[PDB]
Amino acid sequence: NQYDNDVTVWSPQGRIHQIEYAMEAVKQGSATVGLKSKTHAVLVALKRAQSELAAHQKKILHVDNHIGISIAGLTADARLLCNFMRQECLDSRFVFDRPLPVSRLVSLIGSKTQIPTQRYGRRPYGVGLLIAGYDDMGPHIFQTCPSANYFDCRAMSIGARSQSARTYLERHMSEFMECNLNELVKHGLRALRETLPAEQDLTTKNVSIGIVGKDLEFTIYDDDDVSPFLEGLEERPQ
Amino acid sequence: TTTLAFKFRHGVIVAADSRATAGAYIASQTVKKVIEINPYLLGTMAGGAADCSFWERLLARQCRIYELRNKERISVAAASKLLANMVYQYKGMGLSMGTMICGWDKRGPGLYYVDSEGNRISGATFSVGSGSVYAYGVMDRGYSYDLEVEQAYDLARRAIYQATYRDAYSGGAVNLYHVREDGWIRVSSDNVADLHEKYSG
Amino acid sequence: RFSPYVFNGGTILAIAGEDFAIVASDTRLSEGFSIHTRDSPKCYKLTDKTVIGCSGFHGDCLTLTKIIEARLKMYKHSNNKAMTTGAIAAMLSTILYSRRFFPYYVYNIIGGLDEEGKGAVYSFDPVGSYQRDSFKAGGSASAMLQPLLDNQVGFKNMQNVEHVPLSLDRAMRLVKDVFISAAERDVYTGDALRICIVTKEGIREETVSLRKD
Amino acid sequence: YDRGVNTFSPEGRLFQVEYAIEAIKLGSTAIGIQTSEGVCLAVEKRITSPLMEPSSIEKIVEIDAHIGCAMSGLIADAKTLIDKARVETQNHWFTYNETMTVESVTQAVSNLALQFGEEDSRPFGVALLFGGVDEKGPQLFHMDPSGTFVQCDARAIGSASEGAQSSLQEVYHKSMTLKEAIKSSLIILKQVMEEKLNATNIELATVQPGQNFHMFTKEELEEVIKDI
Amino acid sequence: TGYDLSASTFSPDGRVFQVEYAMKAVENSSTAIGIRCKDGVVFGVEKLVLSKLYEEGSNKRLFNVDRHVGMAVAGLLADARSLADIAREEASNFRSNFGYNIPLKHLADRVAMYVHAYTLYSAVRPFGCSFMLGSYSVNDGAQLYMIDPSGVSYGYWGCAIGKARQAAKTEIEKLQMKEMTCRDIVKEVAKIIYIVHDEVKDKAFELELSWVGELTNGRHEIVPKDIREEAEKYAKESLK
Amino acid sequence: TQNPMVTGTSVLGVKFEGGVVIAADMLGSYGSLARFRNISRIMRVNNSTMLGASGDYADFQYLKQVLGQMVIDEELLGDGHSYSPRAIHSWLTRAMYSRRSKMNPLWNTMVIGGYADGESFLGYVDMLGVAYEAPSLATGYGAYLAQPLLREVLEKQPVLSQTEARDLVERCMRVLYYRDARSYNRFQIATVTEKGVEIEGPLSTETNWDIAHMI
Amino acid sequence: SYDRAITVFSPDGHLFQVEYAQEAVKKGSTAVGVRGRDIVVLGVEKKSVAKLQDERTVRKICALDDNVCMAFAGLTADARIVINRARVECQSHRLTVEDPVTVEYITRYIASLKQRYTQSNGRRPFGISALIVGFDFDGTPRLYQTDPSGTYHAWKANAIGRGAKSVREFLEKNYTDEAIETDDLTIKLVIKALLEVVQSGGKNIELAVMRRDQSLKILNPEEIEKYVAEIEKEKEENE
Repeated sequence: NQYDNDVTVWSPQGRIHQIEYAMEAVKQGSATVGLKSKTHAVLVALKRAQSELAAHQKKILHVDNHIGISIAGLTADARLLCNFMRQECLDSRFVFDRPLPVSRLVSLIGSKTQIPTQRYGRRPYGVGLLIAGYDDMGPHIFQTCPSANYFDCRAMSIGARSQSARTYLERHMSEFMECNLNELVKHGLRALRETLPAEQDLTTKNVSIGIVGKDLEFTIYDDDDVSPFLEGLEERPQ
Repeated sequence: TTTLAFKFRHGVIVAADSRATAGAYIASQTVKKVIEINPYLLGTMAGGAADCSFWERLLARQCRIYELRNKERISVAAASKLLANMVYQYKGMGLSMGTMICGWDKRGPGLYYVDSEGNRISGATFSVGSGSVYAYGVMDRGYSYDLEVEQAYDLARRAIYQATYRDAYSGGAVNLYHVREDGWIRVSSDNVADLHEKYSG
Repeated sequence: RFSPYVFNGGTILAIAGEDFAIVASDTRLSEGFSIHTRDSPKCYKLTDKTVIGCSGFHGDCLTLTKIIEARLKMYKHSNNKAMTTGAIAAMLSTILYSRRFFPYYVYNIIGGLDEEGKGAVYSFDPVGSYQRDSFKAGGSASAMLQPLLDNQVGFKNMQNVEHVPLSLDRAMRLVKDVFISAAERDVYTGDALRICIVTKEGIREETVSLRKD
Repeated sequence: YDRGVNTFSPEGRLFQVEYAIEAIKLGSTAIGIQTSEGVCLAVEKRITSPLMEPSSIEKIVEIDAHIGCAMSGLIADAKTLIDKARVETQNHWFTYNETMTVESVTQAVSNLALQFGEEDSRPFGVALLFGGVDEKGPQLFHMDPSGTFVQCDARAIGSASEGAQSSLQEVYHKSMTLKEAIKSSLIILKQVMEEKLNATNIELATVQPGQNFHMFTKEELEEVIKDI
Repeated sequence: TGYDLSASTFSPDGRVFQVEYAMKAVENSSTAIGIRCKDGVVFGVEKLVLSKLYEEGSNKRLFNVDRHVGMAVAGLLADARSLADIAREEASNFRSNFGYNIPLKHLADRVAMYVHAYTLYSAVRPFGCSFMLGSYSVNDGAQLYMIDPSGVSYGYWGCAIGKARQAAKTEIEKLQMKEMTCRDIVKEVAKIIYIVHDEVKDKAFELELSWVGELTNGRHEIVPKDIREEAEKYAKESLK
Repeated sequence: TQNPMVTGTSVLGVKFEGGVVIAADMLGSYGSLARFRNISRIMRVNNSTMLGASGDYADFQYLKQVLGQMVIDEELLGDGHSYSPRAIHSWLTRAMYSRRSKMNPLWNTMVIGGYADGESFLGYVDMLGVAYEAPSLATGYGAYLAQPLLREVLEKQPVLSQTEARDLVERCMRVLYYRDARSYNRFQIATVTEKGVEIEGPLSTETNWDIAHMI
Repeated sequence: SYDRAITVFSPDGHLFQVEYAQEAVKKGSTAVGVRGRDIVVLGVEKKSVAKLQDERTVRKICALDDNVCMAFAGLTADARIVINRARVECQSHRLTVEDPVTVEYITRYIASLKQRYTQSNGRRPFGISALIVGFDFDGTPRLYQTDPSGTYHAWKANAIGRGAKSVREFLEKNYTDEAIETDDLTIKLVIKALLEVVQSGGKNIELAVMRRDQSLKILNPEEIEKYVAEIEKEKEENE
């Protein structure tokens, strides 16, 4: 059990346990769900609070005019990768005078997170990125991991008790591709309402929805353009 | 461009014109030259706009930091010293800057004169700019220490009128600031043609 | 030898009204005794309430435009709000002094609304001072345009002429007439006119041609 | 085990930030309440000696003309972060002619609340309360050593903060007034402090939108205490 | 054993266990083979979907380093991504300083030295990757190389990296490797990948094939596998 | 570069309906000596855009090297995204501007012609970073000489065909052969449509000298 | 957890090496410092002559400026370094803003130096604690103290080093507002503190004053003998 100390050490089974511990550090964030149609990508997260009187820690943060990320886990590394993200976006915006393709940005994220998982003196980033964007070939829903093994999907959900969300995404990923924004967003919160224990319901002030569209700029929403999204639901089949 | 400043019994009088040309062409008529650093310090704009504006804004920053660290106002000589030490680090690289620092002290009145050449000096009266010599003349006619308030106002107003009258590079609105013990207050902003109609007879 | 600068010229006007800031410019981009194009608008829409004009050396105009756009996005994406007009003015002044010892050969004029909803024209200089004035003309046609604005906007040197506030349509026809009258005698002016109007309802534009020589 | 910052737990977590949240608790208490009329703020000094000069111990310091502060625990980082944030406000004012809003202030602070690193130092040991008046009226913010920064309506820090939060949630609502909130705060203070409440124990800090300058009460504090 | 914390330390019998433990980290990784015909090299990777969440077209282990060189990695994916970036950088330096396409021997030697330098020092770990390198040249023919986690880099006709490292090359060597053009070798790689592990420990895998040689005129790309659809109509005829 | 050694000469480029044609000649003059009378002065970038330059030929080789590297990099990403011609224009402008800002200018005068996604593109980059779009570009002395022909016909007719544009390019190059001392009677035409990039061979001109029989 | 190193917190939320570094200060020589109305006064005990050397080098009370004074506890070498740095800082401030250095500024400097010196990488924090006594602003007497942590903390009277609990415990039931200084009462208060010392050997008392306008006065142990005699006179008058 002494091999389970530092990033540098290979295990005698080859499984570097710092990466697994970083994964479990990701698993203690808030629940969040990301999913795309052919034309619109929506990612919806969950807010949490320290007490009743306090405000709620926001999860969706804006990045760029067509790029928006979700998050889970640590907030310091979240804002650090936010700063790097915005930096790369405005750098390519300055040089090439174009919006970035999303895939090369996420490859840059992987190459950014590779070095702190290889040398000594820096920890891996406990991070829960769900990236939505628009290159020329439409919407994208990528996810990262603290092991930098970035994926592409069509409906992902990471965080705490995210598995029932994944089963819901499995049994409706055929249904997803055809619909417009409204019932897409309500499918997203029809994942979130099973990311919760059943004795309390998703209210206004605890949820956050971010849409990016092929002609629509990336926009965050909270409670007020979310009361149009929260109506149109039934109860859970109790 | 012609500024002047003199201190007396009831504080410090600061006046200047408002004409800032560009070569042989006048850019503007209402360039506010007396750069307000604080509610207790007043700086001027004497030769070059960018250097005066930038470095006095930086000095205002430094004064605010000094106050928030010591819970207490800075003195005038301190600020003049800091400005000279900041300006000195680009000597020979082509900065033109001849500003003045006015303010009320724990000692009372304070009047220093900071150059881009570094001529940080105290004094009683000063005058900077191209038509500054005209102001020197009429001011050192009218100068005393026991002057009244309206009397010093009329002195400064007459002085800037003569200055803008004989020099080509001066005119526009006549700013006139007055430093007190408690804080500075603008006196008036008067046009030259109004002064000509008023004092010509 | 290598010269770092070339005079491209151009004409920028700005009028701060009661609730509107009209900025207009021609689109002729020339060099020496040649014409490179007849469409290059000097106006740039920063926000819904701020339009900047940039004349002089054209490459520095492009570079400065892009840097200002970058820092706009930085402030917004950091602080959840757009800049004011004077905030952008102060930022531009800091930048122009930040390259003091290799100057931009660029005149700049920012119009836009204040936080009261009133016009505010912030002039500039190539080194980085500024002021809130009612009207400025930048570029080669500055001397051809300032005294007429003194006659009309400033109402100066006149007798028994009362002061009417500058309305919108009056200002528009004034801008058209000053650009015709300045294009007749200047060599760095013509071929179009890009008029930008900043109201409380967005940014309108309007294109008026000129004489083709 | 857990021995430094570059190592996680199996289940979570570090275990250095956790020890920072532990190290907050030794300090003195403080209570700030946001009211739409303005932000009130209170602290306890824990004065030891009569030779201990009371106005020399700082808890409420001044950042801007409308941005106050309160500190906790370790005095050291509570001086360091103040000396940074003052400069930050001045850089913002310098390049922008305006007042850096309180949320943006705390973003500037928490951009290096956790930049802790000895290579490529230790995490800081202070929780801070930030009050100020932006364009959106009054603001009250609560940060932590971990940078996990949020807005709070009425936050209580440091020692005895559990019952402080409980009895604070008993009294608070959204439509408070000012003077009610002031006396409501010092009631909670003299239910969590140990000594007698007097002119030298506590110090208030009230910033109003029309009374931005001087966010402070001096020896009218005596009159406010004697009204209970 | 014990004696195995630092990557800089030796053992009392003389080997470095960090190198060893990193070598057998790729043992659990997916099966990736490669075989060259007389006028080209064909890659093939047994690639697996996790459950239902993927998009059939993400995280492709068939990289593409240069215009005529691409990788077929196996092991830790992100480390392979970084190694691919290093190789792209090295090829770009060679193109910029000498004006022509990199010869594969020199490229493999530079990359192997880079891997070796990561095996040396104590601050860093050895790589957890094992990858394939294929090329084609009109003046050189076809070259197929191979890089272990340690950095021992030499050449093959065929190779296999993954679980079935022996279990593929038991029947890779019974191929008539020389006398075939690569369009036969496509369905050969198909049947080889399709033989190992259809349903036993896992559920579903999926086939990618990279493809270089004379037929692409020196280009390196993935096949249009769906064109001529060579696997499945032959894979279902290889179950009997 | 302070002193340009080996200059090219004027480069002509003009849009038409769904394409852009560029043609520059093949002369490598040094001083006044036409030392290199067979060189190529147009790079065929990947599939849409296309570059033509004047000035120092070595700097053009350097930019050829760097852009070929960049295009090969993006193609080896395999993501299906290429550079727009306008992105190329932007990058080249930024590169030239940063190069002159360090007082070591690249002595060049470049034209970027590209056709991408229905819209033609025709861009200009100067040594000082002066850059713009135009329906017709002429570099060097061509801006003095053949530019009025382009601006005459484009004022006479705002759109063109490929045939009309090619003929107009031929006539302008003939004119440049008449009264440019740094001209040569061997030029190559480059053309981009949506069918790709195509470089024509070293064409020549047909001259007239019947005025010489007058005194 | 454990006392090594400086960086890592305790499992119950403490820094050990700062807390252990104060024991060095507590295990050193004793020195008090008081401010009167116009005269400020301090002095170290335990001169501790060893009969075979001079003591003019071992001086624990020095000055940085002509307005400020020093005093310390803990080990001597750190005090030497901190004082030699503080002099340079005082002159560098004088080269700036032309005021005499305010005592608050030099205490902020020393505490900040020690603080960023504490946070850093494996560096041994200074095991001293200074007394910084000066009257600058309109002759207002001030005296501040430091800590190995680096938290300056303004007092009206002070006691550090050995037995400092009792040495300060004397100061409450002696220190009145009344009156005032009255420099003789300030001196007699210093004499009561020196007689209140842990040993009060009679000859090992070395006290130095400043009357807020002059320079430092080093006293003479015949005047102090008359002071001890008149203290004994008042003690006999108590009977």
